[PDB]
Amino acid sequence: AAIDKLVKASHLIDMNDIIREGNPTLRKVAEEVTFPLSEKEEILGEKMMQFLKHSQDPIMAEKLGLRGGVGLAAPQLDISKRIIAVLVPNVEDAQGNPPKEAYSLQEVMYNPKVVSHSVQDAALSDGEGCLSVDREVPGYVVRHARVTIEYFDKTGEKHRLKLKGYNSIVVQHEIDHIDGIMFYDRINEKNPFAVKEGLLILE
Ligand SMILES: [Zn+2]
Ligand SMILES: [Zn+2]
Ligand SMILES: [Zn+2]
Ligand SMILES: [Zn+2]
Ligand SMILES: [Zn+2]
Ligand SMILES: [Zn+2]
Ligand SMILES: [Zn+2]
Ligand SMILES: [Zn+2]
Ligand SMILES: [Zn+2]
Repeated sequence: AAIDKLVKASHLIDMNDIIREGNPTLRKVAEEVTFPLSEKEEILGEKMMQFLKHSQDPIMAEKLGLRGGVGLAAPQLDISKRIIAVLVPNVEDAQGNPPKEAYSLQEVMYNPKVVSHSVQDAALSDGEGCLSVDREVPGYVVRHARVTIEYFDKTGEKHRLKLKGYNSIVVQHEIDHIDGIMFYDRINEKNPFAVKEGLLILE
């Protein structure tokens, strides 16, 4: 099955393991994982983080044929399980110095969910995209500005975390995949660029 191919020790995830818009797996509600994790679930989560690290490394991305990315969900690999990975790098200053922290967010999350959020909405100014989608899709993807999430790590430890700004937007995009929701479902149907008053537009 797909899981067997992905967790082979020598196998690296690349664009060929990523399913396409139209595949029914992307519209299911993914199945909760149970703890303690199987070996396959543990390995999958590590290969997903490895994919993101490779995607962000100019050379490995070139070698493997990948573009830069900050989030991945197991449904996109044809695995209907509530596992996501997020990797959001901080940026160099104007003199070229590395940031104090390499990443503003770095996690493999099992069974994540939004437990509360702000009344205010937000959206990225430049819209969103998706590895499973090979269409230009314009518009503002309207999300919760701020969220409190819960999730479990690979050991089974529960975490509760508040997020805002770009990290909020990323985590929301990945949780949507495990609920069978696509980014363009949150784009206004008649004017993609419509702005209801009070929308926070992120730059
Ligand atoms: Zn592969
Ligand atoms: Zn169940
Ligand atoms: Zn391990
Ligand atoms: Zn590597
Ligand atoms: Zn609500
Ligand atoms: Zn996505
Ligand atoms: Zn919500
Ligand atoms: Zn709770
Ligand atoms: Zn639409």
